[PDB]
Amino acid sequence: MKTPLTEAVSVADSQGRFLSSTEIQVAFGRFRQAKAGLEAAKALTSKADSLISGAAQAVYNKFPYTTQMQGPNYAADQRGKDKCARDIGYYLRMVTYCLIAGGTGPMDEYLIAGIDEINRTFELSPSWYIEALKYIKANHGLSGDAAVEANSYLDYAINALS
Amino acid sequence: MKTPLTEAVSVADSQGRFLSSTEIQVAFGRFRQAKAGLEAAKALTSKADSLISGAAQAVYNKFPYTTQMQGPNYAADQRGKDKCARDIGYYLRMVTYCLIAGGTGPMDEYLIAGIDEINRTFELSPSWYIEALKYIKANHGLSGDAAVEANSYLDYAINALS
Amino acid sequence: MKTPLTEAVSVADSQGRFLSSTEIQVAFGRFRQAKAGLEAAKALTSKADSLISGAAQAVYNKFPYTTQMQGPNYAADQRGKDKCARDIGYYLRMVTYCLIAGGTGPMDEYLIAGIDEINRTFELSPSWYIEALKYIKANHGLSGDAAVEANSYLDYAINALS
Amino acid sequence: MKTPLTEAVSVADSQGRFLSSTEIQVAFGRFRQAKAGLEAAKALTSKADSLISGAAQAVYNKFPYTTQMQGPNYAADQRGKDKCARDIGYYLRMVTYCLIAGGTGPMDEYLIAGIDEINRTFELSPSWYIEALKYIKANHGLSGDAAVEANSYLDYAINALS
Amino acid sequence: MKTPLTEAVSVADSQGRFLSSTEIQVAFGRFRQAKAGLEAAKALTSKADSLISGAAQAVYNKFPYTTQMQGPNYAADQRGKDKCARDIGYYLRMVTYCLIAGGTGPMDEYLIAGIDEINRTFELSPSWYIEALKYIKANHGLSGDAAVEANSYLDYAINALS
Amino acid sequence: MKTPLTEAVSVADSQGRFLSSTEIQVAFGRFRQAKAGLEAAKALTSKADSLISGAAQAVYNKFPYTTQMQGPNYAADQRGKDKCARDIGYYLRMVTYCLIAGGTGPMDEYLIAGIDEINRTFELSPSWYIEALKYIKANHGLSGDAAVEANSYLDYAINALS
Amino acid sequence: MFDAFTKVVSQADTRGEMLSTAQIDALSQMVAESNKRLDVVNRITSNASTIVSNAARSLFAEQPQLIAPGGNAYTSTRMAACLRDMEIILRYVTYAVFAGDASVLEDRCLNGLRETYLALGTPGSSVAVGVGKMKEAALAIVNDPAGITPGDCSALASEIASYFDRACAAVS
Amino acid sequence: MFDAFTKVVSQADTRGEMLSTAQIDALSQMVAESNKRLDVVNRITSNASTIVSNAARSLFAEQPQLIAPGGNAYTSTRMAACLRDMEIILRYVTYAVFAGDASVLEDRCLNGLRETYLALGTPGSSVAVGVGKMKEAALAIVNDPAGITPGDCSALASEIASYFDRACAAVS
Amino acid sequence: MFDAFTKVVSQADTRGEMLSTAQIDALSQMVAESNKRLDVVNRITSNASTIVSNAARSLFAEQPQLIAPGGNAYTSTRMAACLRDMEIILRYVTYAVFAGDASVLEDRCLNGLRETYLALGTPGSSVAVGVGKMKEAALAIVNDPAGITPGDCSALASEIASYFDRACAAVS
Amino acid sequence: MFDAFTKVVSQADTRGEMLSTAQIDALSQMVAESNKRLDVVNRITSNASTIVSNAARSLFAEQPQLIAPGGNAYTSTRMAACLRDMEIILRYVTYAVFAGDASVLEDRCLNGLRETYLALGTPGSSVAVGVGKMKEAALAIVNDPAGITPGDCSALASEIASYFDRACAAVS
Amino acid sequence: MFDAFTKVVSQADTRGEMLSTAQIDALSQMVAESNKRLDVVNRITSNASTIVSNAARSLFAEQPQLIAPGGNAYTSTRMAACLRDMEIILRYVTYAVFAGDASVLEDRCLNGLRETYLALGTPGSSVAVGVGKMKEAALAIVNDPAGITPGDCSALASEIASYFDRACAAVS
Amino acid sequence: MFDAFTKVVSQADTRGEMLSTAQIDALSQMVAESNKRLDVVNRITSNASTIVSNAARSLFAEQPQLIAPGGNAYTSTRMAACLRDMEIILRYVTYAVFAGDASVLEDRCLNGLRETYLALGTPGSSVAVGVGKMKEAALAIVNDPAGITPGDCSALASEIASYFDRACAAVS
Ligand SMILES: C=CC1=C(C)/C(=C/c2[nH]c(/C=C3N=C(/C=C4\NC(=O)C(C)=C4C=C)C(C)=C\3CCC(=O)O)c(CCC(=O)O)c2C)NC1=O
Repeated sequence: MKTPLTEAVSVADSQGRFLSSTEIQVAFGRFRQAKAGLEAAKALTSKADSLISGAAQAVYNKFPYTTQMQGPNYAADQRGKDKCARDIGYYLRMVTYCLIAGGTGPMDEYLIAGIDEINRTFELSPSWYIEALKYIKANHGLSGDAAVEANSYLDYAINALS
Repeated sequence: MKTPLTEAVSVADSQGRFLSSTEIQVAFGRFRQAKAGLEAAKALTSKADSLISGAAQAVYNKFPYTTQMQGPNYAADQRGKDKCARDIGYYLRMVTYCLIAGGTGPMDEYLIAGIDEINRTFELSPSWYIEALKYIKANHGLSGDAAVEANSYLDYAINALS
Repeated sequence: MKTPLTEAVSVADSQGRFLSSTEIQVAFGRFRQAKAGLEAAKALTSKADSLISGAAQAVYNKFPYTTQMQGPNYAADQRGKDKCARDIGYYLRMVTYCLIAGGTGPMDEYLIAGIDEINRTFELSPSWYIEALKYIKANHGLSGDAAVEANSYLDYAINALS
Repeated sequence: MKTPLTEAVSVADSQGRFLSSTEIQVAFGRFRQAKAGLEAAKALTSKADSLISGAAQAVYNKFPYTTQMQGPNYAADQRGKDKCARDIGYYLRMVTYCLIAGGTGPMDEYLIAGIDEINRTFELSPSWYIEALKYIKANHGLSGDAAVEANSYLDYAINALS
Repeated sequence: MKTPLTEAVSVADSQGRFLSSTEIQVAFGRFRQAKAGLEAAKALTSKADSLISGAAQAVYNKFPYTTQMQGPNYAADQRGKDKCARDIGYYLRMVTYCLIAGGTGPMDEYLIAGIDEINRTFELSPSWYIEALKYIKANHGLSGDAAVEANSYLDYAINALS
Repeated sequence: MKTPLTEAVSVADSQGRFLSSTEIQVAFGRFRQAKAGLEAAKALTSKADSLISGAAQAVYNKFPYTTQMQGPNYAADQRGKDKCARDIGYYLRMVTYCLIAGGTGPMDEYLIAGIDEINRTFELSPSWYIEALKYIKANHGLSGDAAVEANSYLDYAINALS
Repeated sequence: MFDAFTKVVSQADTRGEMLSTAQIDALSQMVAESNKRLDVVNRITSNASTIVSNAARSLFAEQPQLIAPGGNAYTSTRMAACLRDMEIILRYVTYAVFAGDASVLEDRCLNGLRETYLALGTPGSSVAVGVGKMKEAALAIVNDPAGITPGDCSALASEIASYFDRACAAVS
Repeated sequence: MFDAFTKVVSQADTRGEMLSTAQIDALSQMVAESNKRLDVVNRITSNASTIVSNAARSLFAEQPQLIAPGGNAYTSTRMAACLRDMEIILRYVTYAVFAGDASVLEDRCLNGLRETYLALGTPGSSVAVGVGKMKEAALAIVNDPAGITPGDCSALASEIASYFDRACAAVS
Repeated sequence: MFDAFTKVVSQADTRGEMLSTAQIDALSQMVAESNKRLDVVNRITSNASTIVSNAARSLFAEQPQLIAPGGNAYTSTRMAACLRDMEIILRYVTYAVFAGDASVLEDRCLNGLRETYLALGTPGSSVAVGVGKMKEAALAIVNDPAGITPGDCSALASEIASYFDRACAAVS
Repeated sequence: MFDAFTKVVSQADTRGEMLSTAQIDALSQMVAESNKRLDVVNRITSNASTIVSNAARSLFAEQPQLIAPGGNAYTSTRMAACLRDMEIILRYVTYAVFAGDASVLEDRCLNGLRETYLALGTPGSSVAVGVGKMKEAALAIVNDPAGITPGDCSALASEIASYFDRACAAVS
Repeated sequence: MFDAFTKVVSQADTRGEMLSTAQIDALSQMVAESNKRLDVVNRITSNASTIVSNAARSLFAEQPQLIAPGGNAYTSTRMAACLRDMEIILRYVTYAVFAGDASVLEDRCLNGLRETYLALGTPGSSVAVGVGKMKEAALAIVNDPAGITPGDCSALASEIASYFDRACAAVS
Repeated sequence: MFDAFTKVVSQADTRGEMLSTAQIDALSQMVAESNKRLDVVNRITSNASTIVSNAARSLFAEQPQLIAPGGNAYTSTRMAACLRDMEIILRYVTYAVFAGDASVLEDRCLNGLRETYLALGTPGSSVAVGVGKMKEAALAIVNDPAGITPGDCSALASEIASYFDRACAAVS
């Protein structure tokens, strides 16, 4: 996974080395960042519902056809609207995980890897999700380091999808 | 080399990745530690001559035979005593480099790699250098994080030699 | 490239073998199919303009937002409408090439490889192109072997985009 | 094995691809040829005994020493004559298989691979078998595509032995 | 090449080792053998012409057909008879080289490697050369260690051809 | 292992070759050397106790600190004196083994491989052992080929430790 | 691997016999019906991705536990892998059809698969249901009367089912 | 590769010297301003794919010959590759910035590149134009006052432009 | 492998849940005590070769049969190997301590080890004794009050002993 | 590599055009005469080893220096290698004939060859002589009126000679 | 592997002992008779292919089911394989004779062979019969009084038969 | 590589001749004096590390700029590498002496070496001084009258000096 702690350990192990000042400085970096990161995960969790509906709605606004084209890849019916909110949920949940762990790792492993095949297979447009992430950025209401780190994971998802 | 900044970059490169929050945290770790580390390198530098003589002398005291067996691997003449101080100088200089770079890198590259061949080849005893390093620890007179990091490089050298 | 003649050779060459009855059968297969294939390429070429406009139009009908969202990935302006006709052109052209060569080869190499990166990068939606391809199938008006072979390449593009 | 059908599948599988028009063309090749091929195998089968004696006698004619040197590798006794007819039988049987399959595969697998070691080991001369094959070409009595295909297998054996 | 001296060095080199008692013993083995070997090579050289004719004649006696079948692979004319003598000459010359070098190396390199392809390609029968070699054994008239070592090379050619 | 007989077989096996004159010459080397070698192992064995004390004493004489520094890596107590004599014994025993086998093998496998890690780990000085070995050379009282081969192993140990 | 021809050939070799004229007539028959075989391969192939995506969609609707967090097809890496297997099985089934012999499908795809899934924690029964669904859609596409010379394709449909059935059995 | 620290160290070692307190003070200065450095890395990275896509788009509009059939960026293999190069250069520029030393960019990206393009027939000048556009967009994103503690980032901006300039020069 | 964070995350994902604020608070607590954690890693590491060498020496004195000729640690290949294992287990122990989760030690070191030793003839009980001695020496070095800001490290000491105990159990 | 079809296709693509019906008619022509092409391939192939061995023999007779001790084809390793090259060139010539385009022969056989021989000390001119001899014997086999539907194979004979000539030129 | 010397040496080492002078005298004796050993190795080797071919032929006559179509030695791949094994076993027997210790033959040839045959369907008993015939022929070649210094080779013949017997037993 | 024997053999082969009884006589001569050759190999070998270390020490004393910081042998990686090169040359010289032919040294050691040093910045002239020192000490060790049967070793000393000189020339 990609997180400061487990990456410190992996390089060391791949080099057959005990850990040294370098890896300790990595942990220092992580532990100081964690104060902001954990607080940020908390705040995101307590706005979960609002951020999710908001975002879904934002996507439907930018892309109205999605709320009315017949067919399983769109959100013309309850089924599709539920799937869409579910997926957005997933993106937000991952973003919390990344804040907690201090790296993209959880998103890389649970969400990013293979996303391309899913969207190609099920004919979901990355554009749609990008709008959802943009909205979460504009509306999470975080500030200071919490905001900077959280956005880093939101833009990371965005980059992944473009 | 092993330093927080260049390792961050190497992992990223070897993964084909742009840098993320993880690597940024590494840099934070490095940059905060650097305040201590730089000040420690300064203090070591200004005690250079004293620390070196001191250590060389400690070695000659723990191991009196080295100042009086004939033969090029010993310090029974000026030539040998100069070599010995030279070498201790090298260990100290590397310790300052490691503080500056924030990792064992410079010592690994310049000194540690091949040391075993040299000491075998020239019949130098690791024991002798260990004492030099122990002396430096007891006498550098650093405190706080400067001390702890500096000592980590001194113990590092010691582990490499035992 | 994937064509019956070059594949026959490649397998032979990779096995260090002179061609045998197997590869000659391949060539037989190819040369009998070529009669239909070449005729089909002819027909498609002469309907080029009509099939392209007709398809472009089909796509804009199925997906009206594409003729009116601002933004460089859509065809709300002349510039966009021209790109879109160009791309459809390219598909058709490749389909003729495939007919002429007797295989997906020309399409695999000029169009299919890297398509996923482009559409992701430039935010083009595969669904649009699929519609263009479905239109071509309905309207090329080929029959017999010509029809079957041409369709196999159109469905092949479709499968590639889904 | 080398047959048009299995080789088509093999290339496809080794490239992770569904079959396409190329492979179907191969199949077309094979199935049209099969008409000739099957007929040819039947004809060869029904002349089996005659062609075998005939050939054996041809070899003994070109190489009389083989019917009169002592030693297990020759046909001076019944034992040897039986072996020799057996082997020729084997060649003809393989040629029928090749015709049935539409490729050298069966001969490659059951006969060609390791023939060199055997003839070296048991002191059998390839020259001898080449005569047998020459005789079968001159006397199988097929015409048209049946003849040309059969011969390709006979000349294939010959090339293998020379 | 396979000779005691060069193989001693090769093992040592592949192991990155200076030579030791083992390799010195090898040389001891070689140098003691060389007394016999060199004498042996001398003796064979001075009987060159006689052994060659004798051998050629032996092959022609065992296999009379070879002096009267038309065609370039036989010795029914002067051209053929010359080739055959030339080839036997080569075998003898190799056997001398082997004695001089103390191993098969020279025969392995100049004659054995690729022999199979030639005999197959040019339709020369290994049986013929085996007789030549049997004759040289029965007629070189060496004794003692010279005889045993020379025969080991002659039987080695024989094994290689059977 | 490195012995004339096993190396001969190894090269042959790695080459997929029956043994030839070369390998038989190796064995000759070994068997002729074995007369000296075995006699030498006998003589060294009967002087075991005397050679070992003598050497130990030699080391303590050249390096008197070793019989008086506190600490487990020295011979200031009985414990240490026993260890030291134990190790010298091991060296001698290996030297006999080498003479018996006719190569460094036994020493390479039982003693040399990993020696560097031991001496580093337990702070034993190679210099000390080198003296022991020098003493054994001066005092074994062998002559002729027995001396030469024995010394080659003692110098081998010395090279390995320097 | 074997195709219909070399399967028979290999059997005949182990007996040291040439093919009986009965056996040759059987193979002639298969040649005469080969256009239909190639049509089936083409049609299933030309619909590979809707065959796969619709079956997959359907399977998940039936078995939501598969895509609930915790479930074997939850996460992109796993969904991808799961879709990929469906595609793979379909690919090998079309191979067997084209060749007119199960061997390629048995040897390179199904053999060892039950054990793979067991080790991973993948529910084979579920894969079999997916295969099952692909089989229905495939056959319907094969048997579609539109756009083709009318004839009887029933023996072939039967064979094609056979291959699907083998795959489902191999993971059940 | 070197980072800003080890660059200085390596130079000091070939002289056998410890760092002069002047040289240490220089690095302390770099340390004090590091937060801005990291912001720049994060911000460019966080916009990589718009930085790349926009520049590529604009490049192609200025240079249509590139995407006319026959032109170096025509066909999907080639456009992909071209986009990929843009992303690669940008990636190594960010490395350089993060490490505070050009070496990673020089050694693993730019060195040999002129020669790669020559051999391929890719027009370097064009790539340089692309790089030059990425540079403009990158710096604008760096220098954006919104959403960050106000300060002076000008020295850093200057450094970053330096790295893009090297890249452009390396293919020109 | 997991660290303390991603262990909790991975559990939360299989449930489809975000972390409960109780769970986040548990992590915050672990963060607040992390300077002690890093000290412990540094300290053990800074003494790795005396920790190993002393424990080994001691082991041999208690178990002379190990180094008698015939014994599993007799001959230099084997003594080196045996010291190397000691060093290896301690390495992975410090990894688990640094990460705050046993997985790295479990996955990459202990899993399979009992079997390796069985196959080789190495007495696992003996290794456990060695591990056991390392454990004592490590903790003493961790708990040494000299040269460090006084505080309570007992929970950490407890954790670290945990990891050693796992290693000993895994070969017993 | 290219076959006759894809050669023309690749050229059309770099111009962004579909084939002119002139171009298509040219290919139709080549299709109509394809039976002759296949005969030529079959015929040369079915005589590969007498084509090779006879040429080889003949070359050696003309150039005995080649098989005098010291000459490039003395020793079995070398004579084998020599005959092997003869067979290789011949194989690639047949490929170019079957595909109806020189590329396979140019790309995978001839390109770099001149340089290989120079480095080895193999006399190119001699290889060319051998290729020339194979050329003659090939063409005679191709043009043999016996056992074939009579017709005009001359253009094909001219094409085939072309490929051999290229091979000879490439080592000359 | 061991030779006669290192076999004894390795046993001595696990006891921590130098060789008893009885042991050394045994080896001296083996040295004194080594010329005979080497003769046996040379003689067997110098007839390897007649030893092998004759035994093989003979085996086949006794066991025609082996080469009837369907039998394990039917088809050229298999006959070749079968001859190859004969040669291999003979090769390793000669190795053991030369080295004076069965280890090379045990470790690299016989160990695992019975299982290899079982899995393939090769009849071990048959192989053993083959080996049984090679042993006879070998010994006859060893013991042949012609062309050698007369002496007693019977202890050696006994050893050599031992090695053959092991091979036969290992597949039975 | 060649040894004294095969060097002569290979030359004879390129002429197609058996050796002249002159040439055999020259080899006989080399065989008779071989005990001395082996002693020289043993002697140099048995002193490799003092030959190397002493030479190296001496070189550095003469050339302090080599070990001053900045110099090519400064730093442990480089000093190690330098010592290693000394040992390597000496190893290949002993090879050539043992084989009685310069080829192994030329082929696997010296050839390309000048260029390697050039590229690295290693001062060849210096390496040649090192070699030259090694040469002296080696010869002194070879010519030492103590502990050997007295005789004339001058021709052999002359040879050995030759090989060293080649090495020195090859880097000069
Ligand atoms: C390169 C692409 C390519 C394809 C795809 C192809 C198909 C193809 N299908 C064919 C026949 C046929 N195809 C069918 C098909 C069906 N009958 C059924 O009942 C069901 C509904 C279907 C299939 C299961 C039938 C009945 C025939 C006539 C019998 C025959 O020719 O064997 C034929 C023979 C001639 C014809 O009738 O046109 C071809 C060539 N040919 C091609 O070259």
